[PDB]
Amino acid sequence: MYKTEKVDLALNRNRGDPITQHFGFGNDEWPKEWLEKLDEDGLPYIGTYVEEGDPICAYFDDTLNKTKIKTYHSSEPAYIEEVNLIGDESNKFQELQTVSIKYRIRRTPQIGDKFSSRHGQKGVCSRKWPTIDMPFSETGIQPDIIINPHAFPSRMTIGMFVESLAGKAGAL
Amino acid sequence: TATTLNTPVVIHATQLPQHVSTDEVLQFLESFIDEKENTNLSSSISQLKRIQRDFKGLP
Amino acid sequence: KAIPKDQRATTPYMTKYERARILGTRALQISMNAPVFVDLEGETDPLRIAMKELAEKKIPLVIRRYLPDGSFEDWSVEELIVD
Amino acid sequence: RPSALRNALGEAFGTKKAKKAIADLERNRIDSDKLTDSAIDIVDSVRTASKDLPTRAQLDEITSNDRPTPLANIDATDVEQIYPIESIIPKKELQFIRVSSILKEADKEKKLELFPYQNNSKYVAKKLDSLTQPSQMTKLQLLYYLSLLLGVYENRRVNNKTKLLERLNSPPEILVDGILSRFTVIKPGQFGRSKDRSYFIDPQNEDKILCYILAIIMHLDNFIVEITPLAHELNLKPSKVVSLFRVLGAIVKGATVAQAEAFGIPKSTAASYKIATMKVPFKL
Amino acid sequence: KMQYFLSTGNLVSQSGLDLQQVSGYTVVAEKINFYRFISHFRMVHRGSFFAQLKTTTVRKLLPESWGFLCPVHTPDGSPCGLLNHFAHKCRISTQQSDVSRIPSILYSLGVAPASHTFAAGPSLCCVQIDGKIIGWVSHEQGKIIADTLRYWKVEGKTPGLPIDLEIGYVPPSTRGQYPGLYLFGGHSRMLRPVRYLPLDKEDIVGPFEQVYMNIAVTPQEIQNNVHTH
Amino acid sequence: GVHVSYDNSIRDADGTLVQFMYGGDAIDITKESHMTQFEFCLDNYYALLKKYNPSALIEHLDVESALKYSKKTLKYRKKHSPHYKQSVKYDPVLAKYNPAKYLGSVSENFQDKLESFLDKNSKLFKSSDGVNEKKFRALMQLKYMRSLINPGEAVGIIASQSVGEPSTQMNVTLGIPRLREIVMTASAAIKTPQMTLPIWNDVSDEQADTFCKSISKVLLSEVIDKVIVT
Amino acid sequence: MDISKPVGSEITSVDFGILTAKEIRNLSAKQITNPTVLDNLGHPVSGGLYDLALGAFLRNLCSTCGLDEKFCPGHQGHIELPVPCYNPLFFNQLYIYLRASCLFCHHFRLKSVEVHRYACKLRLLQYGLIDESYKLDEITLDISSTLLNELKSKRSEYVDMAIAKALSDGRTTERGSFTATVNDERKKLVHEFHKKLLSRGKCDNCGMFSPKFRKDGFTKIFETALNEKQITNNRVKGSTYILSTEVKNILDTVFRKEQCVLQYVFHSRPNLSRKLVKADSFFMDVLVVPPTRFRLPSKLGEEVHENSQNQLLSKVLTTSLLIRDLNDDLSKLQKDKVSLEDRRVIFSRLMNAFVTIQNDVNAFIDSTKAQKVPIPGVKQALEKKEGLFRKHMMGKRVNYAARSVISPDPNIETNEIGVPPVFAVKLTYPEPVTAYNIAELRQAVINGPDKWPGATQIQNEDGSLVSLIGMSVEQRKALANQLLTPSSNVSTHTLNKKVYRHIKNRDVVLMNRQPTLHKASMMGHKVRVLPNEKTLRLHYANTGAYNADFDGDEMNMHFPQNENARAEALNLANTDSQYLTPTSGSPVRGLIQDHISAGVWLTSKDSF
Amino acid sequence: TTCQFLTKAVLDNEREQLDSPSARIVVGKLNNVGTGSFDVLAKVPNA
Amino acid sequence: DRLLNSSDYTQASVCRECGSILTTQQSVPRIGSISTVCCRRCSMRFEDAKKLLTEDGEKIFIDDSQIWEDGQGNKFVGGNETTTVAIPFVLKYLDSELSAMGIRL
Amino acid sequence: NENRETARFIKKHKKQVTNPIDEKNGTSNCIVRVPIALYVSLAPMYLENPLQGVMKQHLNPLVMKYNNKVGGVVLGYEGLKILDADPLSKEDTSEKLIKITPDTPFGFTWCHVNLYVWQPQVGDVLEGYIFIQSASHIGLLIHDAFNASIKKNNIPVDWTFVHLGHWVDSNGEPIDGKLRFTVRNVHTTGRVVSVDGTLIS
RNA sequence: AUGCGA
Ligand SMILES: [Zn+2]
Ligand SMILES: [Zn+2]
Ligand SMILES: [Zn+2]
Repeated sequence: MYKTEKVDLALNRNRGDPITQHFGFGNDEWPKEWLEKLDEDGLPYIGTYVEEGDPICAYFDDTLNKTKIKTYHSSEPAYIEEVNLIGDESNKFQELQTVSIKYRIRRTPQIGDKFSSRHGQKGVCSRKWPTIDMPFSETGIQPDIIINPHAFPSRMTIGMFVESLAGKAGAL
Repeated sequence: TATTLNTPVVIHATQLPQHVSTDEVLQFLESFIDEKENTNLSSSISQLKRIQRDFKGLP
Repeated sequence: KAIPKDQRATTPYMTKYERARILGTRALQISMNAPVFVDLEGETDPLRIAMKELAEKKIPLVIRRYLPDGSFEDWSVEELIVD
Repeated sequence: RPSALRNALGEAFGTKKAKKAIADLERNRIDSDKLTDSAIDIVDSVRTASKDLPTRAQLDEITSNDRPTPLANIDATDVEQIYPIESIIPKKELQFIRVSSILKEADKEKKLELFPYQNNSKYVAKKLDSLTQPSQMTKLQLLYYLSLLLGVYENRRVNNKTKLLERLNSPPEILVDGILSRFTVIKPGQFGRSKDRSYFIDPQNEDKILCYILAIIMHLDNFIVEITPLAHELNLKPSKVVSLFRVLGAIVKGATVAQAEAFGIPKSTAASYKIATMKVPFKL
Repeated sequence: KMQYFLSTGNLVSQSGLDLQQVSGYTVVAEKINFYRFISHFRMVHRGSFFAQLKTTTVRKLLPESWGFLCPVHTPDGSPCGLLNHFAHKCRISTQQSDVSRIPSILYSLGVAPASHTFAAGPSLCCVQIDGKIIGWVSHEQGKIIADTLRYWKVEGKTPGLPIDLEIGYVPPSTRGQYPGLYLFGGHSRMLRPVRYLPLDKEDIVGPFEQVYMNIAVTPQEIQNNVHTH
Repeated sequence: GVHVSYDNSIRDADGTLVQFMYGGDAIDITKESHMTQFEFCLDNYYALLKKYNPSALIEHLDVESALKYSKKTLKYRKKHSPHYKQSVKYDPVLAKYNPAKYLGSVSENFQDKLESFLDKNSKLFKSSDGVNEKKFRALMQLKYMRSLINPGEAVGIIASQSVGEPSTQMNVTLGIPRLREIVMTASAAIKTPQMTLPIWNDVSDEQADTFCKSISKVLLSEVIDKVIVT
Repeated sequence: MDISKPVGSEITSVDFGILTAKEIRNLSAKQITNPTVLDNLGHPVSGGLYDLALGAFLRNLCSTCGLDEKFCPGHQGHIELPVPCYNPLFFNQLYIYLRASCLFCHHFRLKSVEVHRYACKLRLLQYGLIDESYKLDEITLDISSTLLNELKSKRSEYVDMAIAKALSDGRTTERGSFTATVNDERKKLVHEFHKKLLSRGKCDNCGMFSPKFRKDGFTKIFETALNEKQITNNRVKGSTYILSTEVKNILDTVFRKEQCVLQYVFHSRPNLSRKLVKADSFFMDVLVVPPTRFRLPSKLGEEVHENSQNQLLSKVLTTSLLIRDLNDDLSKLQKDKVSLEDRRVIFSRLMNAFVTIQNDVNAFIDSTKAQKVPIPGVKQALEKKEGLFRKHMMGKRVNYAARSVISPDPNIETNEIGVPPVFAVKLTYPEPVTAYNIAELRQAVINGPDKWPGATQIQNEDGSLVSLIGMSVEQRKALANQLLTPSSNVSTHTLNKKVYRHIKNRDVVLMNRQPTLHKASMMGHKVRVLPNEKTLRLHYANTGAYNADFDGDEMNMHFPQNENARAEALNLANTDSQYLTPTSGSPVRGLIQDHISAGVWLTSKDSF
Repeated sequence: TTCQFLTKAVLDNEREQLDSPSARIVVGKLNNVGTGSFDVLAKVPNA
Repeated sequence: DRLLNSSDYTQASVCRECGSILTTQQSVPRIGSISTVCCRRCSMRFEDAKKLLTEDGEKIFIDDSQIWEDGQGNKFVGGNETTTVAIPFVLKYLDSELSAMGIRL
Repeated sequence: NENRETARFIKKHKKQVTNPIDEKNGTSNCIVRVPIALYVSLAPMYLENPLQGVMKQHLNPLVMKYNNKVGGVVLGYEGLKILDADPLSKEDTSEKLIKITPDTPFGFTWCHVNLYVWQPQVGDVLEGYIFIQSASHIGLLIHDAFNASIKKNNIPVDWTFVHLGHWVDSNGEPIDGKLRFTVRNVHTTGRVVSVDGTLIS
């Protein structure tokens, strides 16, 4: 799952006596453990593991004389796929006030994930059954998915039965 | 000390107070002090005995 | 409002709702350090303790059954047939 | 034309026409004339009712307004007389701020022992260069005042007297009392006082102090203030510096040929070089 | 302004474009699935205002939709029946053509010019082209024109006759739709191919003419003297 | 607002009384299911005797006052077992004794069915270990007292959901529009107002068809063939 | 909530009643006068809508309470409405009462003794004496003043008798008499009363010809001319727009002259408050100012949205101040300016201004009473589809709640619910610490918030909260030996510490599905923490009661924080109490699908 | 029609007897139904 | 417990002599005075107070506007939902009021 | 009508008594006994000391403490009485009953008790043992309990300084031991109770 | 609101 972010430094763009925020540091007093995530340019190392709370970038506003950071606020960890520096359509903007950061969130099939045949017979995965506990055929295999038969008498998804017998024939 | 668990919600008299004599005051004091001695309230009790002494003549 | 004891006319049995509230309030009392009148017998859940107290009717609570007029009957636990 | 419009309406819809006509009915002649006379009488009643509130705006600007300022002398015939020192520094405190030792002291370090506050600012270095004569004692007193205000501004986050005292150099009690009383919202009380004097400076008071500071720079700079260098020096928002200077009523715009020449800035950057000035005819 | 309107979909103007609503005209391409992306461009809406309706006759799938709207591509919920979907073989006219030459051929076929006809009624077939009333004939001539027209349509010798013309024949019917031969070539016609058997070649049919057309669903069910496609 | 008073009368939270008993019996639906399955309860007599053991409770109330009412009224009621010529001298026992206090205060419909069961099961009473209609009837009455609706039960709401929820599964208006036509609007204009008419046993089918034609409205239009205006 | 902080001043009833401008001025924390809202593009205007007397703001203390934005409850200011207007809420009423008067006598055009008749009925219905209310009609006899006074005597005697009886019999009380039927008999009576009130198309008591009253709808009333037959009849008895002020001056006097009856007309129950019935009740001479605390802008993530009240109120201040300035301009003309018809236009400004202010205040009440999609007024704020009551009172968001897609689990009890350890570590119970739970809570503390049977927080008995969110095993270790500390303040000696323990296998939880179609669809299940889960685990036997299916259905999990609610969720809402539906009493809870085929197969005589 | 009931209530000078379960919710009061149909008191030793 | 105790449950000030929850205020403290609950209806203007026909000692309380009052010290705190307070916002504008009953009055 | 409201100010703000000097030689009888009704909470933990529970809870912190309603410093309590929640016990029963909150285990009760109150008023002539002597006041201590001070401004100029030095009385001899004074005011806005004496009346 | 899970 990809989530794309726009990191803007022109929230208030503001009159225009300043526009100085610059990604980076100045006071040194920031926690140097931020380098574990943000490069000396204030942007995270593309590829970085990011967790809720981690700084996604660091910048400096002269008004505060402080190195500030945009914190990541999410329920899950991600990985940085791309960091894109945007100077485009701008008149000058060389100070690089817009950066777009792409997060890569891996999504493992999990209990509660919805699944469907091409027949609208949708179901959540109730459990990830141990392979030993699955039923094994005399061919020596254990199925990928088990769907309860009791769904069919109301749904009459008999096209799905034919797809089962056709996919088995067609694989053989 | 700000709520019910320490302070009553409401207090009202039902008749006009009664002007306890020095002797009634002293008898109350002696009974009250003796019953209390029998807790930072002790320090106020320490003042009450001085009041008692002052209600006896001299601290 | 005081329904005379000679005049109490309501169900001798504890309602499910009465029993429920009793168990909650008494449990809550013990959980706020009310003195337990029964053997703790190992228990740590105040609610199950209050259930033990109900089993022995040691509970010291009284039910005020209201009548929609507003008259009420004060009933001890120790008399209303619990169940 | 509206009437003609009505005709068009008449053709289009009976019902809608009816509605518009109803509107006309509602209007009627509107002001009746005999009715108008009666109404005039009513107006008299209104006079009694009327919320005889005041001038509305003149009073507000004169009095507490968007940000408080030192007392301007509207009848000043010279900009320097608009905000006299006693308006900048209260008479009671001004009479106690004696800087003779500061003027007489040549050693910067000893002068520092004479200052009421010491910090990381370059201001004292800037104004000190220009203060060599005893006639500038008053001017030096104003320098004292900025130092004092700077101490207040940087420690406006301090919420108790003792911690504030930790930043100053044994300033006269009168100065602290005046600043806290009129430029801060004190949390008053003997209960707090038995522990310490606790207080806080709210944003409007902060705005007030900043206006007083700009007033100081404006006076020492003869009402000609470089906007850009000052903003950079004080670590303030450009919009905040502009707004605060406008509250004082200075004119801020690109530098004139004379101003660019005097300040040594490229004429091409003059229009971008903002200057605050004050004139004779006081601001409205 | 067109970025704004196109960014909100609140098209508003002093004529109202003769449209019942001022929102909902714009949709996010929502590429969450390629299936969804292609599904977006064959989705068509009955409009928000009929979504507001309480009834369901608008939602009822009508048999007229055969070949034009999908009988199974319909969302479930409020939009059900409102968010129809085009058939995978459906096309939309985006131009109009050679309408100018059609009067000439009709005149050749026996249509009396309306200045000369001097007649009007359900008792006579009215030949119209794009809402330009050109003439009147007998209802029998209605049928002769419709069929001979289809022959000249499938033929290639009459360039004033574009393949995609829809031949609306309306026979006389007791309390039926008001008779006439309404041809259409203009824009926005929905058009779908069927195989014309007498010339064994593809022919484009629209939903209007379809109503009165016998289209066998497969070759073995072609009923004698009935299915023309 | 509609709930059970402690006296078993249905009062609103306002205090306005709506019904003097729930369905007129104060019986809980969550109990009734077996309250009328007597033979089964009997095959599990000893178990139910273990549930509702009376010796714990037989000491706190009276099992006769209502039974006495049962004797005088059961006699006169069996004497009056025509409807408007009712045993107006005897209200039902539920009016005369708190059903929570004198075991036997039961709807006369239930009392009658129970006795008739006890008589119709004399052959089951020729299959018991020794159980008698006074010991079994006593047990079933105790089931009745212990099946009563509790004081304070939210029976108004219970009713309301019991009408809504099953109405989701859903010549004259039927179903939801009909329920709406009644419950929701109390409309004085039914869409299909009908009046059912019982016809005497003597009324022939042909007489009935004559009356059906004879009562129906007849407009002049209904006989008109053609109108020509010249 | 804390059980450790009781209150004993519960509300027992609610009286409704109209405010009064003098009351507001006495209570008002300030008059807001300045149509400015913010100044210099960024500052709180002195004595304006954002004056600190209206509450705290921006680290500025409430100028009425000196309290922070997180502390000052806020205080209500007020606006002195120039001229008096019409209250929209009662505008239909005041119109009605306007139609009922006499214009030369200023009484109701209904027979005075008949009026008195009404007053009698309404007094008896304050006590709800219905039978007597019907019994009054029997008092019966050109009609002499001695006779009309005789009717007044018999009627007053009838009042005294019905009262003396009912008070003697205790069939009512000093507090009046209130029931649904009494309310209905009132609505019927007040209606017939209004119909008789409307019948008089000229005065009877005074014989005067009242003008026909017309209205615009919500901002103007007009006074119609009469016919020369009625005009010359008026001689023997010897359409124009009018301001609200004249309406007030007439209706005040009319309302006082008929105060004796209207006193019982305007109360359904005894007027214990001896309230004068004032015409100023329908008019607003002043406008309040709600707390700014309740007028703060909607900033959602970044966007700061202006308050709609600020906008309508600024519109009121602008219009009103303009009208005050026009009043200054006439106060200028008004030296004398004998023939300057120049004002013949500012006077159009006065009329237009006056309708304008009335309509715009209306707009402040109800957008649908003003003159495309304007900012909502209080009427729109209160109703639409929720009515502040429905959207934040009859239903609210709640704490201690989770929502998740449910997954089956047949091995747990049929009365339990499988809680995933995320929810098992993020849900707490406020445990008062005792000698009997000291061991368990001491261990839970040892685990800390980030472990099993752990705890996120510790609330001291002093009332203060200490979060364990970031405390080290060392710090929690130190507190574990401090969970049982002695008293410190006699103010607090009665309490014991609290531990916000995680939800555990001994807690009950209230599960609720989607369509809350019936009470049986929202039951309490006993919590079972399941390892390595992330989804709510539910037994199949319950799904036909929720009408739930693992297709993707999501459920709300509520964790009650209280022994009263615990006991209910373990004994009443519990699954066992729900074996039968109240609809029919057929069991709604049984095994399903596969379990059915399993019973059919297992129980076959073929099964060995 | 919340506002309509507001008008008729105020004009009546009505007093809420706080009986409606909903109304009581509005005032944040123990609901009068069921477990709130009654009050519970405590027996306490006097000696 | 759900719709109140766990949502917006607030112990809020109400005036035992006025029966309103929106006139309530914290009185400002003094060099000798702590914060005291005051009801705005229940106080007298220090400019009047019969001063011409007329003190307890402890009935004067001061506003952040430096206003002295006589009385207002008879209000208490009661448990309600905060939305209840939200109602005076609309309702008090609506020209109505709560007579919030209590014990004796 | 405007005299109902003035009856409200005078009759509500009226003062009951003006405790006189005993024999006009003692002190004002500012000590009075008043029967009241209070409303207190009871924790469960006092179920074995309920009358003392109320004492320890509310009455014990009230002694030596100012009450605005009674107008003074509580000198002591007499006769606690729990109002039974259920009638008939010629007030007497081996057990009482109390209402429990509908939310918590806490109880609320009516109580009847006699109070011993120190109710001084302005103008009372009192005698005190000199606590302190500073050039602006004279400290005294009433009954060894109430601190009293007479500030310089309320003292007659006829008083005489001897140097924080020492005061010499109006007669021409320095003050010592006990002082007789009139009560000008009693202050109570802080930490502990308070007062104010005068030497000019 | 557009769309959507149930
Ligand atoms: Zn405030
Ligand atoms: Zn009249
Ligand atoms: Zn009040």
